[PDB]
Amino acid sequence: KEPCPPLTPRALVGKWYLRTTSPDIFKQVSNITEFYSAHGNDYYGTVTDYSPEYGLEAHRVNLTVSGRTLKFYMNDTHEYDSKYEILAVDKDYFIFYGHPPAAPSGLALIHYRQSCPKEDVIKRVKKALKNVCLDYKYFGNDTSVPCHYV
Ligand SMILES: *[C@@H]1O[C@H](CO)[C@@H](O)[C@H](O)[C@H]1NC(C)=O
Ligand SMILES: *[C@@H]1O[C@H](CO)[C@@H](O)[C@H](O)[C@H]1NC(C)=O
Ligand SMILES: *[C@@H]1O[C@H](CO)[C@@H](O)[C@H](O)[C@H]1NC(C)=O
Repeated sequence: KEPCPPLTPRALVGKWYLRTTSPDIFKQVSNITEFYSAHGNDYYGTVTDYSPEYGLEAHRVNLTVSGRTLKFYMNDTHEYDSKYEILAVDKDYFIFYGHPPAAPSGLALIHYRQSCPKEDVIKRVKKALKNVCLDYKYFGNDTSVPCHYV
């Protein structure tokens, strides 16, 4: 579903885990960690992930930021290369939406500071998604990350 959209400098600086998407991408990919550095108003970074075909891998990335849109470019796989709009941004999480080749009709992505986001964060994420006409129950999550015992 297309949202109804509503970025300070340096807000994506740091380590993030991409644990939730709509539609779900986590049958094709897992364990996505990102590290972003700020370069004035842009970012350059590393993503690491597990791939069924490549195993544990890394990508160099550039975020070229232009108001509320940005263009994500990766070095060696172009399937997630797109303009992304920021839907929500917080201390603990950020949400963006784009239309890469992997998901031409729309891909929403939630990145979190924590590896296993708790109820404190998940309640904010849900309210955030409702303010932009999306709904958390249509998101899939990274069920290969162990976040609970048994
Ligand atoms: C998951 O990602 C981290 C890198 O953030 C890595 O250290 C670890 O090996 C990975 N686990 C699996 C099972 O891929
Ligand atoms: C893309 O960039 C990363 C990080 O610098 C590098 O480790 C990775 O292997 C590159 N991919 C290829 C196919 O060269
Ligand atoms: C996946 O979802 C459930 C709740 O929907 C949560 O308890 C679990 O930790 C989540 N996995 C993540 C975010 O890694």
